[PDB]
Amino acid sequence: MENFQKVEKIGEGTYGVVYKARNKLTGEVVALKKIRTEGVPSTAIREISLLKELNHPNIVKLLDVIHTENKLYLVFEFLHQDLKKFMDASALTGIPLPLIKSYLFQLLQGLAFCHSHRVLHRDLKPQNLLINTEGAIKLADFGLARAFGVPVRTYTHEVVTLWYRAPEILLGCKYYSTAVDIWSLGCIFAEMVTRRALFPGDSEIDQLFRIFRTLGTPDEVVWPGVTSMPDYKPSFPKWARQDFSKVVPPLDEDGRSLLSQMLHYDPNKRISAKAALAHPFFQDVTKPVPHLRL
Ligand SMILES: Nc1nc(Nc2cccc(F)c2)sc1C(=O)c1ccccc1
Repeated sequence: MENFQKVEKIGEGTYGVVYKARNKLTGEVVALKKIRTEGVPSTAIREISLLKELNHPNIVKLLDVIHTENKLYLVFEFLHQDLKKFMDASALTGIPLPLIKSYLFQLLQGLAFCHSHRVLHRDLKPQNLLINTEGAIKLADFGLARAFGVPVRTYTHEVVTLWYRAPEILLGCKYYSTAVDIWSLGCIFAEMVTRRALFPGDSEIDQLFRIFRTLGTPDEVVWPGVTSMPDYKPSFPKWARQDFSKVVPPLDEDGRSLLSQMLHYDPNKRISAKAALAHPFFQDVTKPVPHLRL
């Protein structure tokens, strides 16, 4: 905009580009997301204006939503680094378990809050989980298709990552439930632990089949109603479930039991954020500070 000095380009969000910007007046540094276009939705700007009130310590504060000149801007509090970068930076040594646990715990608190307020994230991934020097981690870039919608792309040819997508979405479910966020977070939890993406699919079917190869092809026994889902084909290959200890070694049994509950096929059996917070894995949770190189 005119009231900002784009310092650098933070990246390519989910509907537009994101910049680190400095408010020419308050001097405050913010993250500015630009969005696309022959009018702009009205229902969107409202479901967006609802996010401004969604303030929580584990949710990136949305400062302002400015709609002008066919473009839509979202002004967010600026965080130092994203989890994707931090994980890559910690690839040789691995993120210490107490920090992995603290991050998982805080993200579940943030989700418990969003979900208790009927807001779903829908597109959780390391790139939109932001961390600071103080040990906090926050949910960002809520993709609420309940806002501008869930288009085919951001705004200009950019590959959408499917690695964290819940199976019910891949199977064509029309209505998402809060369970889709627990699934994505379970995938992120495993990735922090193992230092490798859990289900790195390169297409919707490959994503689906990678999940099936690891957790077993789902059926009516473990997931009632699955065979009646929109994109379910009786012709799907039938893989047996893999021993779970093979999935996230060397995570301890408390972590593995919580992960298995976050990855249940049936969205109704999948653990809620609220219950997850009570899991024994968090009995000794603490809040370590990360070693951040900014
Ligand atoms: N608040 C915020 N801070 C950010 N800080 C930051 C991110 C990457 C490198 C860096 F050096 C600083 S990004 C960000 C976002 O709200 C966001 C928007 C769209 C897509 C992903 C994230």
